[PDB]
Amino acid sequence: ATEVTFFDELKIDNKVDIIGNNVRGELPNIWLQYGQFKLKASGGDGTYSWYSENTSIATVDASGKVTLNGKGSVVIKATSGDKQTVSYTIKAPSYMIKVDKQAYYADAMSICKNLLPSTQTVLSDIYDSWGAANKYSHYSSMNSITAWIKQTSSEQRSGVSSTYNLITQYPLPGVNVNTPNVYAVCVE
Repeated sequence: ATEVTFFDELKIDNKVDIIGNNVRGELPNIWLQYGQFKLKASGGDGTYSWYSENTSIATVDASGKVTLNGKGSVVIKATSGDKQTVSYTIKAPSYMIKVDKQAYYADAMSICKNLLPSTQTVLSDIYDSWGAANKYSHYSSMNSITAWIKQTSSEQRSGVSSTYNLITQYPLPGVNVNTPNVYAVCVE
């Protein structure tokens, strides 16, 4: 006959831990596909288990680390050992960035069905919200991710287009359309 413990009500912290930049704040409105973050649970008996109501949109492991997989809204549930369950909802993003294979500008256009990032900000804003792409499991191997930017009217005339690197923040204008080592990043 030992003594009993008492717990507070289970609560999922609204403050999210973004793996890429060590930021503790709400989930970014704009998404990097396969970006990751740690949901912080509290209360209960300290032991939790996580569940996704839709893997197509997002997945979650045993540590609370959530991986974004698709554009949309999904509910994540945390269950403490003492039989408490709490919901945390993921609001769909304004847009999400996808990284396909490397290609020339023209090909990248068709690949992304003409949904290449409209400006450098579309891409740089994602770095500000998530940080270096390779800090995430899905991109760990890569050291550089150069992405096409939608070429301006003048750029289309000269056969070039500027680029932005999702890891190095490196901007680069006047890149010939038929340049290798450039990823087709679809903005959806």
